[PDB]
Amino acid sequence: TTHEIETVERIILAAGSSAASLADLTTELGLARIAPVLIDEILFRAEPAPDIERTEVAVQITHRGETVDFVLTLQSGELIKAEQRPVGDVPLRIGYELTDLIAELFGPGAPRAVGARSTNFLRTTTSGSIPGPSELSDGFQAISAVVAGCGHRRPDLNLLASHYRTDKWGGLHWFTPLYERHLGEFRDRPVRILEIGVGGGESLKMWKRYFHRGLVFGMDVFDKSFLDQQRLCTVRADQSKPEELAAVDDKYGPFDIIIDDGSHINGHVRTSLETLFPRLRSGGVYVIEDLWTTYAPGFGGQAQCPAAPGTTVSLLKNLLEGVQHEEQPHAGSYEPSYLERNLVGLHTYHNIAFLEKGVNAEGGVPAWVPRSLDDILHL
Amino acid sequence: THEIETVERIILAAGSSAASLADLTTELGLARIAPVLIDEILFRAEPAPDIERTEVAVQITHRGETVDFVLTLQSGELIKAEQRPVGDVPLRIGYELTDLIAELFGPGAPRAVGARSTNFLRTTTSGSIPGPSELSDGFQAISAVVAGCGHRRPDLNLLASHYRTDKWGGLHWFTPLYERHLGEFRDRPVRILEIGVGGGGESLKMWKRYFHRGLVFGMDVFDKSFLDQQRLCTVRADQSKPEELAAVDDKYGPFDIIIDDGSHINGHVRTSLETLFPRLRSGGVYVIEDLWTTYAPGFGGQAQCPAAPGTTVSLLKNLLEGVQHEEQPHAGSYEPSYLERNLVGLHTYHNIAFLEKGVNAEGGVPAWVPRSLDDILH
Amino acid sequence: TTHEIETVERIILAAGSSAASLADLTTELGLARIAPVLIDEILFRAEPAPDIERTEVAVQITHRGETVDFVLTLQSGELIKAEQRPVGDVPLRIGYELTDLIAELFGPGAPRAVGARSTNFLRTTTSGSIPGPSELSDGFQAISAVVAGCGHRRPDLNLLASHYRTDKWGGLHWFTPLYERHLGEFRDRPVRILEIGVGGGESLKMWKRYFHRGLVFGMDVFDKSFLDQQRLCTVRADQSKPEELAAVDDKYGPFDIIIDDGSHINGHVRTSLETLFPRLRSGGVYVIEDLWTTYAPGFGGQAQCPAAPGTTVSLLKNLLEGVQHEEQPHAGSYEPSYLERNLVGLHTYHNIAFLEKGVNAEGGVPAWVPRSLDDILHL
Amino acid sequence: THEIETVERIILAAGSSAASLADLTTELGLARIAPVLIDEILFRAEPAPDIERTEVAVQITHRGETVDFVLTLQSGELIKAEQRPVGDVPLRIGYELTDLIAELFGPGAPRAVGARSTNFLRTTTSGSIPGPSELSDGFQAISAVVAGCGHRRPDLNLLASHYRTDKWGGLHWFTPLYERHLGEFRDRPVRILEIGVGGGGESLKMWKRYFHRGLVFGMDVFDKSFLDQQRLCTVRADQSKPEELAAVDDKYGPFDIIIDDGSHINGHVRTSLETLFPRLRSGGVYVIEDLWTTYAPGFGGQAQCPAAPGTTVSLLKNLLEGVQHEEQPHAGSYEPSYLERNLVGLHTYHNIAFLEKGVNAEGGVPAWVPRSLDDILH
Ligand SMILES: [Mg+2]
Ligand SMILES: [Mg+2]
Ligand SMILES: [Mg+2]
Ligand SMILES: [Mg+2]
Repeated sequence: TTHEIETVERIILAAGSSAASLADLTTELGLARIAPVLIDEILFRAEPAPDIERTEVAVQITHRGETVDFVLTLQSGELIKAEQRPVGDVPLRIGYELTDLIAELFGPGAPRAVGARSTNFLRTTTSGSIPGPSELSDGFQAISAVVAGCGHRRPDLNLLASHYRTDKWGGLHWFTPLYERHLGEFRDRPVRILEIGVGGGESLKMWKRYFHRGLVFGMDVFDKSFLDQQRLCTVRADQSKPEELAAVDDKYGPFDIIIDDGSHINGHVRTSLETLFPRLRSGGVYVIEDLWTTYAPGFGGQAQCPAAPGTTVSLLKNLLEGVQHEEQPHAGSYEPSYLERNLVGLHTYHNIAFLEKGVNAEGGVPAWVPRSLDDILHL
Repeated sequence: THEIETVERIILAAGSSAASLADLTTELGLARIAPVLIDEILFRAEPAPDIERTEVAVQITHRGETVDFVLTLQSGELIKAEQRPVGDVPLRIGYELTDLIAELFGPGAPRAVGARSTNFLRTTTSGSIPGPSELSDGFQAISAVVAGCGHRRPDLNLLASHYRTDKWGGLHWFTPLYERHLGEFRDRPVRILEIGVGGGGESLKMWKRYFHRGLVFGMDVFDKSFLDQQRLCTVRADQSKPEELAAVDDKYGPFDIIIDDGSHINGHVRTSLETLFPRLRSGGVYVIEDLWTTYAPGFGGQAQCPAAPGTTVSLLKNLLEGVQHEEQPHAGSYEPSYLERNLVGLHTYHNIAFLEKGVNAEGGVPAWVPRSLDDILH
Repeated sequence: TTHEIETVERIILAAGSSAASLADLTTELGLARIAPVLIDEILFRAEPAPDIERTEVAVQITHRGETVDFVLTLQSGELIKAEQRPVGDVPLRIGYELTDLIAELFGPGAPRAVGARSTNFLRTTTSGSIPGPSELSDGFQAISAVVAGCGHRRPDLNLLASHYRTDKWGGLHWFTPLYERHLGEFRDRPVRILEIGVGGGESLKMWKRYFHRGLVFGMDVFDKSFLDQQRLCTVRADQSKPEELAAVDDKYGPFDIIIDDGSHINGHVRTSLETLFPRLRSGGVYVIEDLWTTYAPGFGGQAQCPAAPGTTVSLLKNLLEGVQHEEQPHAGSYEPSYLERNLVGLHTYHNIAFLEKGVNAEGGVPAWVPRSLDDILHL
Repeated sequence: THEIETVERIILAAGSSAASLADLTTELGLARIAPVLIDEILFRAEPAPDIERTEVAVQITHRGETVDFVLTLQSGELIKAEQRPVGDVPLRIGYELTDLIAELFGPGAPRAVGARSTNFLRTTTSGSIPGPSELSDGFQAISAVVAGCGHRRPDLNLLASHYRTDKWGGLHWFTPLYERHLGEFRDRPVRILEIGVGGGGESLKMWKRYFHRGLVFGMDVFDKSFLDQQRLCTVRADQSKPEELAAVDDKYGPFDIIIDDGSHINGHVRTSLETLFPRLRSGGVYVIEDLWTTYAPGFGGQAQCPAAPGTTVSLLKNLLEGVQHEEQPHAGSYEPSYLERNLVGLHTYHNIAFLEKGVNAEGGVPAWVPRSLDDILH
C-alpha cells in the first residue's frame, strides 16, 4: 500500500500549497477518496473519548456540490467509531468545506480561532426542551472531543508521551521537552521521521500525533507490520548492516529527523550514524538516546572513564572536536571528514545527544589574526 | 484578604530580581511559602490518571531548611498532600524554593531541563524488578505531579471542557477568541473580574488555571464564598448599581481584564460598562458575552432589527462610530466622551465583543488634506 | 510575462513542499533558470546598501555538479548590482546549495540559526595581513547586508513602512502594527495579496518584503506597469465596475488578502466589497483604510452623525449587526446574506477595519434556552 | 551605583502590579523618572534618518504633573533632547507615565495601539500645505522617535552590524546562536556579565539594546569607565584571579548570563568557569567564545589533536562526559563535582559553547535494568 501512503503525502503537501494546487488535487482524487483519510485522522486525534455514555456526533464534508456524512460514536473506555451514515436526527453536528478541513488537519501555521466549520448543538433534545443534565454535559464533551480531533492545535509532547505510554517522559527519561526545543521548529513541516527501535510502537503513535503533517517510519529487525496505519509505516531492517539502512532510506527517505532508540549496542549506534548521517536532510537533526550503554560491557561498552574508544560518549567527544576542524593544526593538505563538514551543532544532555546537520564552513580564524597575546599589546 | 496579598507577593517576586526574590523568601520563610506552592501543584496536577493508590514525594529546600510532602494519586479521587517523611516513597521530586516559585509563578518560556531532581523506583517493593502495574502507575503518577509543578501553556479549549464551563463546546465557541485577545497577558500578574458566577465557578477555575500568575474575582449578587480558594475570590455586588461596582474596583482592582457574563439585561450591561471601563487598566480589555439578549424583551431588549437604542448591539454600533470621533463633523468646541477617547479597538464576533482600552488620540485627518476635486483643482 | 510569474510561484511552492517535489522542480528548471530569480530576491531584500565605499561580495550557488557565481557590488547611496562573473580574487564570499537558498528565501517556518551556507571573510587582504580599518569595517557591513538579503528573518513592518516611505505608518496613519496582528499569521503562507489604489507603489514594495513567499497585485484605474517586478504585478481596473474587479480575480486570484486604499469614494468602497468579498479565500481578510471619507461630501459621504446610509461607517455598523444574524428575530423563513454568512469577525480601529471571512453558522441560541430572567429563577 | 538601583526599580515596577508601579511613581516622582525614560528613547531611536534638522516633542504626564521634552533629529548627528515648551513644535508624542514605563521596560508583546497620543503637522510653517521635504522628513522623524519609545523585538544580527561588534558578519556568526539560547530571557530583568571589553564596548551596547530590561556589566583588567551609561557598567578586574571575579559577583551579581570573550588564555577561561559557574543563576547560561585558542601556544594552548588536557576543547569534552556522571562506573562513595551536578546541557558550535546551569540529578539507569543477554535470559 505504497500507493496509499503517497495519497496521504499528496493531501498533506496540497494542504500547505497554492489554492490552485489544492483545487487540482481535490478535483483528481474527489471527495469520496479524501474524506475517509480525513475521518481516519479525526478518530486518531480525538482519542481518548471522554468519560461519557454512548453519544453520537455527526461530521459532514462538502466539496463542489458533493457532500458526505459520517456519524462518530463516543463512549467511556471504548474506541471512537465512524460510519458513513446520514446525520438524520443526530443533534450534535459539525460541518466542513473539504479545503478547510484539509488545512485544519494538515495545514501549516496558526490554527484558525473562528470560521473554519459550522456546528449544530442540541437544537432538538430527546428531553423535548431543556436537556437532561447528562445529555447536556455528555453533549458538550462529545462534540468538543471531535472538534479537537479536527485541527492541528499544538499538543504538549510531555502529555502525549504519558498518553501513548512511551518511556520518553515520566521516570526512566525526561526527553520530550528537549525534543520540543530541537524538533518543535519542524511541527508545521511535511516531515519524514525515522525512529530506529520499535510490543512497542508507543513512541511512533506520539510522533504521528506531534507532527500533524508527518510520515512516521519505525525500523526494527523484527516484524511490526501489525502497528501499520495511516502516516505510520514499520520496516524490517538491521541497524548493524549498512546495506539494510541504505535500503530503508532508498525506499522511504530522505528523513528530516532520525532517532536512534535501538539495541544501544555501541557498534550499531556508530554504524547507523556513519551510514544515515550522509542521507539525513541538511538542516535536519540526528538523535541518539540511551548514551549510558557507553559504559555497559553487555552493549559493547567499557566500564571505564573516560569512556573507551568505540563507545557512544567517546564518539560524542570526537564529534565535538570535529566541529572545530577548521581551527585544528593540520600538517600539510587535509580535507574535513563528512561529520566535520556537515555537523554544525552538538547538543549533549543527560542520556541523549542531538546532532544538527548543516554546512560547517565559515572558514577558520584568518592567518592575519595574532596567535599570541604578545602581538596584540605590541600593535 | 491578607492570604491573597501573600500569594500576590510570591507571584510578583517570581517575576522580579534575584535580590527581590531573596528578600521575600527570607521574610516569609519556607514554612509559610511551601503550603502555597503545594496548593498550586494539587490544583494544576488534577486530575489523577486512571491508576491505583500511588504516592509521589515533593521535597522543597531553601538555605539549609527542607520540607517534604507526600501526594496520593488514585483514579477518580481528589489528589491529597501531607507534610510527611519521604524515606519509604520510591517516586520523588526535588526542588529548590526559588526554582519551584519560578516554575509555578514565573513569566517566561517553561524550562526544558534542570529545574528539579527526580528519583524514579531506584528501589521497588519486590526489591529485584517492579510489576507491570507498579511501573506503569509510577510513570503516570510522577508525570501528573511534574505537570502540576510548572506553567506550560494550556489549551484554553480543553480547560473549558475539563472545568465544564459553557465558554466552549456547544452553546459558545469563545475560548480561541479569548486566546487571541487575552493570550498576551498569560505571563502578566493580572487581576481579572468576571461578572456573573452562576452551582457555578467553572469559568473562575478555568481562568485560575490559564493565568498562572493571576488573581481571579467572581462578582455575583448571590453568595458564592463556598468557591473561594487560592487566587480565586468571589465578591457579592450588583452590576445594576454603580456604587457596588465601584466598591468591587476600590477593594480588589484595578482589573487588567473584565468579562460581562452576568444577567445579560441590556441596562445592567450598559451600567457595568459606563462604571467599570473608566476604572479598567489602560491597555486592558473589556468583554461582553451573550449579545443575543439585545433582541430578547425578557432581558430589556427589543425584538427588532436594526437593534433598538439602549440594546447591546446598538451600543456596539455607537462605540464603532465613536472610534472615528476625530473624523466626525462637529464644532471645535466638541469634547470627546470617555468611550470615544479611550476605546482604540472593537472586535465583534458571534455573540461576543472585545473592547481594547487605550488612548484614542492620533488626530483626525488634517484640514490640509483635500476633501473633493474642488480642492484638487487648486 | 505570466509564464515568468508562474515560475516564481512554482519555486515558492516547492520551497515549502517535500524533498521529492523540490528535487523535481530543480531538475526541470535547472540552476541556470532558478539562480537569477534568487539573485533578484537577494538584491531586493539586501537594500539598502550600508554607508560604505564600493565593496564586492561574491555569491555562488551549487546544484548536482553545476555551480554559478555572481559578484554583488555595494556602495553608499547606490543600487546594489549583481553580475554573473567568477568569484576570482573577491575576498568576501557566501556559498549556498540551491535547495538551502530556495528554503532560505522562500521557505516557511523558523529561519535557520546555523549551517545554511558557507562563508569566506577576508582570508586574503589587499593590505597583505591585518586589513585597513576601512577594508575590515566595510567588509563586515557588506557581507552582513548580503546575508540579510539571503533569508526570511521576520522584518519590523513599522520600519518597512518608513523605509519604502508609505503613509501606512509615521503620521497620517498608524496601521502597520494592526496589519501585523491580523496578517502576521500569513507571513509564512504563499499568499496572493491585492491592494486597490497604487507616483505610488511604496506599499506594494513593503508587502513584497513582508510576505517573502507572496505575489503582490496592485490595482489602479491608471497604468502603473513601470512598477512591475518579480512577485509584484500592477493591473488596470476600476473599483466602481464589478466586471473589471471580476476580471482581476479571474486573472490573478483568488486572494488571501484584499486591502481597499483606493479613491475612498463610499460607492466604490461598497462595490469592491460586494464583488470581491465572495471571491476572497475563506479564512482570508478584507481591509478598508480611510473610513473618514464616510463624512466627506466630496467622496459621496454625508457630513452628519450618525453616518448616513450608504457611507463606509454605516456599512461597518450593518456588518457588525450582520454577525449576530442567527440571534435576530426573522418573521417567517429567512436565508442569511453572503456577508452575514461569511463574516466571522469585524475589527474596527481609528480609520481602518479588518473583515475576517469564514463560515459564520454556529447556530443561534436554542429555543429551549429561557427568553426571560423570569423562567431562570423559576427553574 | 545609586543611579543603577533607581533604573532597576523602574524596570522591576514595569513588570509588577499596578499597586507596585503606583507606589514607585509616587515615591520617585515624574521629575526623577522622566529623564531616565528620555535617556532610553535617545539610545533606542538612534540613528537619526537621513533628514534635515527636525524637532519632535515628547510629553509625559502623571497625576496632574506634565513635563515636555523636544528632541532634535538630523542626518549623521547624535539625537538631542531638552526639557522645553512644545507649543511651536508641530510633531508631538504624548504618553502617560505608567504607559511609557511599560512601553520601554515592560515584559510582554509590544502594544499594537492606544499606548500614546500623536499630533502630526495639524499646523504647518506655510499654514496651508507642507512642502514635500517638510512632510517626508516629518514621517521619518516621528517614526524614529516612536520606534525608540518601545521594546519591539530587534534583529540581533542587525544590532551587531549597527553597533559594529565582531559577534556577526565575518569573523563570527554567533548572534543567531545567542537568539536561540538567550532569547527566552529578553523579557526578564537580567544581569549579564561579558568578560572582555576590548576602544571597545560595542557588544555591551548591543546587549543593552537587546535586553530592554537588562543591566549590562563589562569586565576588563583595563579602565573602560568612559563607556559607562544607563544600564551599562564597566568593572575593572582580572579573570585569572578568582578573588577579583568573586568581587565582581559580590558587587554586581548574581548574573543570569555570563559570556567569556576575554584574553582567550586557556588558564583564564578555566579559572573564570571554576569561580563564576557556581555563582551563576541556576537556569542561567555560561558562554565561551573563541574556542580556537585551544590550539594556539601563545594562549596557553597546545597545537595538537586531540586537544591537550588544560585546553578549552579538552575541558568541553570532559564537561560532556560529566553530564553522564550518574551512568559512569564508580564506588557508591562517589560524590559529583560542582560541574557534574549543575551542568544539564552543553551546546557546541563552531568556535562557541553554551553551558546551561540547572540540577543534573534525574538518577542514573536503575540497577534493575538489564545490562546484557546474561540478565535478559533470567
Ligand atoms: Mg529507550
Ligand atoms: Mg453564558
Ligand atoms: Mg491611504
Ligand atoms: Mg572575539
